Amino acid sequence: DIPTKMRVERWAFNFSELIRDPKGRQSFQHFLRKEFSGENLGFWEACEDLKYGDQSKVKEKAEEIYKLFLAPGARRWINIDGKTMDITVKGLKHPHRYVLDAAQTHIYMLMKKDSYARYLKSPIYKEMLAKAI
Amino acid sequence: RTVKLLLLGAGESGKSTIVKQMKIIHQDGYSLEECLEFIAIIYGNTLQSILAIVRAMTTLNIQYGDSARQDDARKLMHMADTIEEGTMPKEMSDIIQRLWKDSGIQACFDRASEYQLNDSAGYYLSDLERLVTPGYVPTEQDVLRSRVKTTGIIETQFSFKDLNFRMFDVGGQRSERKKWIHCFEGVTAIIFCVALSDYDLVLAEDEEMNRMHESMKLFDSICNNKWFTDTSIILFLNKKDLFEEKIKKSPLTICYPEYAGSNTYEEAGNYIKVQFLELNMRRDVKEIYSHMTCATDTQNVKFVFDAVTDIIIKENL
Amino acid sequence: FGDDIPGMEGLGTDITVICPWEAFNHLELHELAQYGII
Ligand SMILES: Nc1nc2c(ncn2[C@@H]2O[C@H](COP(=O)(O)OP(=O)(O)O)[C@@H](O)[C@H]2O)c(=O)[nH]1
Ligand code: ALF
Ligand SMILES: [Mg+2]
Repeated sequence: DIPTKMRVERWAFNFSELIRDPKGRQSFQHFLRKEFSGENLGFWEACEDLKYGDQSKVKEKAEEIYKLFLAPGARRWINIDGKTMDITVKGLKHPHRYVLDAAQTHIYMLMKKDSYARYLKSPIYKEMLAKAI
Repeated sequence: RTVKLLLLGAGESGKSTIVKQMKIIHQDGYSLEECLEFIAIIYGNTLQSILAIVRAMTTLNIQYGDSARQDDARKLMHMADTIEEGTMPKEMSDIIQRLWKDSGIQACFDRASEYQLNDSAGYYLSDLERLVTPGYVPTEQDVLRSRVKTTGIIETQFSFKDLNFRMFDVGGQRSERKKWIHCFEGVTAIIFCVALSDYDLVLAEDEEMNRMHESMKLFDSICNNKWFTDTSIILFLNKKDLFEEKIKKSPLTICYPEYAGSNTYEEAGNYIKVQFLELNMRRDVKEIYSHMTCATDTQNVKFVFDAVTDIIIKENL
Repeated sequence: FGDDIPGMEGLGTDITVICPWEAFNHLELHELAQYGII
């Protein structure tokens, strides 16, 4: 999959277009890894998977997500406030489809306001525009 | 020669603001199109700020000066969910302006140390009319005052005094510190930012932990670390302008129970400086330089950064 | 490999949460690369 020029330029229209695009998220990830903030995209996808994946795996998936992104000192510990975390940790006691909505929104805005802006000005994105068919 | 400089500190201590000043002072500065990009950030900061105060009204059980505001508050919360993030519709700003003028909201705003409120809440809210005036263009101060939580490690480069700076900006929250180790190699100098006005606040990550106590533990660990024996360490006691105002109404004893001095800028400020500097249990050998700063003041930052460069120059023999 | 370093049992939150890099205080900077921490 090689994005056309119009498609890649569209990633700059707004964050929603970039992250809602498979190739966009892949390009954005290369950038986040560069800034050591890849856990945010990892967490966002884990949430999307939990919500629209096999609804019988919710419990397992939620436990795994907690262990990887929420537990104090987690390998991919995410940057959310105490309240949001409290809300999430309580909800996880009794898992469900949208139990990570609060945390996911916070992390979404985190990337949009901070990482996204720099992404559009990075060499990585300029190159995506270059190789654009 | 090249200089690797690290900006370290707890969350919201002023690091990224210092980076913006480097852009304004030692780089290209901000263009019109660049400033326009901060509008959504500012509108976002403004709405989040008023919403936090409105929520604290119930949390601290403070009554509105006028009951008609109770309805305005309800409507603001509703709109907050429907409006496009980063926008400030006429109907929303009119509501915010009325709430801001309410004596109850003001009483709540003055008790901000009791909840979580953006530093620039007052700055933006007190001048909301200017911000929503057709043709509004963020000034440099409006940009410096903006708030965006940083995640990750970000590098910026510039030359000064014939030195090539590679300045690293990191996020300060607990979860972000797991990443700090990644830029600890070959560090020429470290600027550790402490928010002086944090003495009566608690962490956004842990509502039970006093913010200044957290900074102290961080500085203690950083200034006594083996990896930085040859590193120049400079302490920036930031937000002196906010501290100057806060010390008039909030006792330093909230942080240091034993403090017996007067609650004045000079005395309290020096006391805090001393509590941090004495964490250096190698004070004999190497000295830690410190400066009272206001990161949103371009002239102050220009001056202090000049003195930091001198140190680095002097230290590199 | 930064999470495969031994000797983490017994240390308090001051290290595991507040000052994470302290878990590697027994290592020299050149060893951090060698052991895949950085
Ligand atoms: N009044 C005032 N605000 C400041 C000062 N320093 C940072 N701020 C504001 O405090 C908030 C946090 O600063 P920021 O640089 O993002 O902190 P960082 O969290 O350490 O990166 C922003 O809204 C800044 O404009 C200061 O010295 N005085
Ligand atoms: F609170 Al920060 F960088 F420390 F946004
Ligand atoms: Mg920052």
